[PDB]
Amino acid sequence: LRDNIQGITKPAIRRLARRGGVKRISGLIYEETRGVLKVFLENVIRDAVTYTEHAKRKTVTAMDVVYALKRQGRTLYGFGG
Amino acid sequence: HRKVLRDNIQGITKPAIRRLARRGGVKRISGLIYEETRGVLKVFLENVIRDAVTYTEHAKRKTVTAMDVVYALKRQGRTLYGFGG
Amino acid sequence: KPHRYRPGTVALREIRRYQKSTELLIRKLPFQRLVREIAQDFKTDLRFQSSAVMALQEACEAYLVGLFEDTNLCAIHAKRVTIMPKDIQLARRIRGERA
Amino acid sequence: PHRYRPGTVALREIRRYQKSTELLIRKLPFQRLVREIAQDFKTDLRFQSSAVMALQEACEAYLVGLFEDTNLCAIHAKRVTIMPKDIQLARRIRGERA
Amino acid sequence: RTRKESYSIYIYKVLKQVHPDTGISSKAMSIMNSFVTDIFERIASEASRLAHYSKRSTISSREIQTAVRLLLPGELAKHAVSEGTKAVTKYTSSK
Amino acid sequence: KESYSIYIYKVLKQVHPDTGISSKAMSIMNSFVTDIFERIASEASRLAHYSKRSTISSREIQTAVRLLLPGELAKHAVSEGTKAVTKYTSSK
Amino acid sequence: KAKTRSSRAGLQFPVGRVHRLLRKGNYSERVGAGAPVYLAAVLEYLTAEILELAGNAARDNKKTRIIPRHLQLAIRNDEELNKLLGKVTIAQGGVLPNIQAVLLPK
Amino acid sequence: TRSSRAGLQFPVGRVHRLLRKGNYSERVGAGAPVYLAAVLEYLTAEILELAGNAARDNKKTRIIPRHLQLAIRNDEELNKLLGKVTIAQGGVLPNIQAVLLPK
DNA sequence: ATCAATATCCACCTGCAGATTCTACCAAAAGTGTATTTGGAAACTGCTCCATCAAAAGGCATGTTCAGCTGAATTCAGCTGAACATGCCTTTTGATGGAGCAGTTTCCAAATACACTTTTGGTAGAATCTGCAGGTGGATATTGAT
DNA sequence: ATCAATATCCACCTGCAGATTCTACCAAAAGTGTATTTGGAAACTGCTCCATCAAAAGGCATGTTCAGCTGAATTCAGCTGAACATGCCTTTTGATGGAGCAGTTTCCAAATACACTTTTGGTAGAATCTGCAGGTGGATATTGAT
Ligand SMILES: [Cl-]
Ligand SMILES: [Cl-]
Ligand SMILES: [Cl-]
Ligand SMILES: [Cl-]
Ligand SMILES: [Cl-]
Ligand SMILES: [Mn+2]
Ligand SMILES: [Mn+2]
Ligand SMILES: [Mn+2]
Ligand SMILES: [Mn+2]
Ligand SMILES: [Mn+2]
Ligand SMILES: [Mn+2]
Ligand SMILES: [Mn+2]
Ligand SMILES: [Mn+2]
Ligand SMILES: [Mn+2]
Ligand SMILES: [Mn+2]
Ligand SMILES: [Mn+2]
Ligand SMILES: [Mn+2]
Repeated sequence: LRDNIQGITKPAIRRLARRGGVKRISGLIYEETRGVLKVFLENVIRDAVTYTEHAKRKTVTAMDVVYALKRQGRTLYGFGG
Repeated sequence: HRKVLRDNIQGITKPAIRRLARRGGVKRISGLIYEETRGVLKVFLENVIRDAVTYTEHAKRKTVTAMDVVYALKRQGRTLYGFGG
Repeated sequence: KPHRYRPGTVALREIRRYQKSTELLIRKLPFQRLVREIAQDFKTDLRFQSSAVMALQEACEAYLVGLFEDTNLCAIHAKRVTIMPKDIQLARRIRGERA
Repeated sequence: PHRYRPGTVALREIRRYQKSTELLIRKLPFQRLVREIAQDFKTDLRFQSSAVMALQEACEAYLVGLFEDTNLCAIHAKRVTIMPKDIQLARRIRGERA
Repeated sequence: RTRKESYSIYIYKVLKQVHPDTGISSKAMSIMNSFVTDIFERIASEASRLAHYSKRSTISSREIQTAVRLLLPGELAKHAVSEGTKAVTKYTSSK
Repeated sequence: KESYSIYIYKVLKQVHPDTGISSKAMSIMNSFVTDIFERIASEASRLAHYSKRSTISSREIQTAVRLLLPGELAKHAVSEGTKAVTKYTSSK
Repeated sequence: KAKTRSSRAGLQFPVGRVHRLLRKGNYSERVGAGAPVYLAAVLEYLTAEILELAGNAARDNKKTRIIPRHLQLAIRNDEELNKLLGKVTIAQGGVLPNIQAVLLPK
Repeated sequence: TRSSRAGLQFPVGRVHRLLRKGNYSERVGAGAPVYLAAVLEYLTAEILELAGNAARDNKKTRIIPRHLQLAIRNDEELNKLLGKVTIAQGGVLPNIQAVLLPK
């Protein structure tokens, strides 16, 4: 028994915050962060798969992700941009 | 032949800045707001007029068209409907 | 004996009023001067279509009314009801204009 | 016996994670999540290793960025603790929830 | 004497279909015209790029369709995809 | 199937002759050139249309550059751009 | 006689003109026959969606001519159109009436 | 070759072919690929020089993404040019808001 | 801050594996040399649309008073979130094979680009038509003092 | 729980500025008929990708103790909102001269289309190099206590 969003754990969520310069963290932050992360992932993956489906493929490619991220307005360098 | 333009940002009056705050649903306004608002407005306009005029000159013209402003506003990511956009 | 609304009451009336309308809220001629002033400090001997000045004003007022909404949220977040320059600065710093 | 006062290790970790570039989510839990979510849009999908890697890069950059604006918002309310209302406020001004 | 063209008459036709006793001010019609021109460009550009990623010279109704799914929020997408699919089959079944 | 790599490394060597570059870094640089390439080409593409022209000339490229690049980076880019064009014309 | 492609597709929007704009817009070398039809359809659907919601806005405020205020009310009050046009300014459209709760008297 | 004719390392011929085959316009001027290639190379040098400095500052001789990130964000202008760009494996700039430091 | 004792951090050296550099060769871009096109810069000019000017009048901006209620400063007790040691388990990772399926190739049928050649649908003003803006004057609602 | 001072509302009226309808030309769809591609549909392969497997190694989950931070409660000086008098200057209405869009023509300099001819940039095995990750051993920072 376990859920996958919950696999995004507290230690890890604490680390991202720390890179962002966060010093003290309300205990409610963690479930909020999983919510936000899930919308971010859905929005991007949905677009990526739309690229896959258009390319008549059964495999999400790094370019499908890069193109998705680009039209979401989050351009990524380093993976074939 | 011309008249000299200067200090015109003060033509954006306090009454007028208060109305814009009100359409934004703002109830109480600190006295420092008005000059801050003029700061933000002038940068906003310079940036748009600069790009618009780059469009005017590329068209080898001496007249800023409504379309120059629209194209300008568009590449700023502030698309405007209503003027031939 | 004289009559007067308690402070805050007229402010709320003005919010309902200006949210009900669409007219421009900056005076036409002062705004035109500002434009001509700024343009000219960038290129001389420029002319403007009337609609070009009207397009600029429309854009500027829509931008400012939008900026005060975010500002007003920042004041409320600080448990205040009075917008302050530090609120505008926070609004613009998110939002990517000062990041 | 010895122990650091609260806030001190927090600052050490900040200096640490701001100095490095490693991914901060464990690879496999994240991979599950990605596949899980994908499966709701098309079934029996496969992923290039790089496709999952780009996604993680994108997410961690996004979230690290979001915590920056969130932390600004907490400080604006004269606090040093981020709270969901801070994240909500940052997302509305970024225009993701407006 | 020079020829400006617009989406007006079509916007007005559709207007009459939907609200048969309602008019449209010229400024409102201008805005509508700017909306059709915008959306046309958004869809066409995404289509242009999809055609490229697949090493194709041609924009097929299929490209327009993927572009539509990408650009439009989900329920608005589904009805648009349907209307598009429907008008195309309706078209092919003729000469 | 092709890349801007060899030019990046050429340019790297004029500027820091004893400095190398990781492959992951080289991608980023390649994604950067592709990006900017596409930004400038697109703005130039639109510029040509607004003026009802069929051709993208170095004039459209430069206006596109003044529009895309922040004020000091723009100026230098415009210089180098003008400089490569005259030097080129003055050959045979 | 000659039958227009619009009528052949069941559309008010001009299929022929949309075909011309596609070729002449530097989008691709060649353009397939169905693409202007599928695109003209989508444009007409969206136009119709905004005009239906705007007409209701006109009627809710007792006017029979749609003005920009009415376009704005339709677009912001509808969550999907709102997002579609979330970064678009509608000249003379105004804003939605909305006063934060925290600001009202006791 | 046209690159050498322009004094350029960047491939003038290729930049032209990409312009034709990218549907930007019907025809392409002779000078546009030169002017654009010039522009791409300049920007490329600007970043590599700054990144080269970042490498040297940390006692490294090979530029990695961290160095490209340190370079871009610490420069006000490049930062603005790539203000909505993410650099894989670049990290963030060390920056701690004052109010969080101990008394 | 001194007086002291855990932990953290920073430096200098060092050996090694994983990447980076250096070498050795072929289809396909890139360059040439012709032979035509063709866009669009130059050169009149017909004609909107801008800049300016004048002149009168009220809507609105300015500037002042005055006091309500807001922001800021202080205080303080409870309870949330940090630090830290313990104990378990999920993630990492390393090869081993297998097959799913992206990435190329090879054909022809279907579809798209041309080139002229009739045939309408749209557009630009003229000729009408008709919401609604702006102004009253009266019932209804809101707010604030006693 | 009331009245008095205002603000807000909703209807009814009416002429006008702006929307809709009416007509006459031309740019541009549509129609046919050759002249070209191209997007797919089928058959194969090398390559990444999934599925496992199997230990070890950390990294996470748990619980305890207490620090210090957040939220509440009170206080008060002074800033900012409401109301008022004055009168500046914007808004409105109307013409006038002329700058400069914009609409047409005309015609070479520049670009595109073949046809070959060369050169380069990719790809797949060959050969040093740079950090990484560990090791001290020396100060540093942090925290508790005369
Ligand atoms: Cl060969
Ligand atoms: Cl011609
Ligand atoms: Cl009245
Ligand atoms: Cl003249
Ligand atoms: Cl070579
Ligand atoms: Mn000046
Ligand atoms: Mn050129
Ligand atoms: Mn061979
Ligand atoms: Mn006065
Ligand atoms: Mn007082
Ligand atoms: Mn009193
Ligand atoms: Mn208060
Ligand atoms: Mn005070
Ligand atoms: Mn099978
Ligand atoms: Mn007809
Ligand atoms: Mn009225
Ligand atoms: Mn205590």
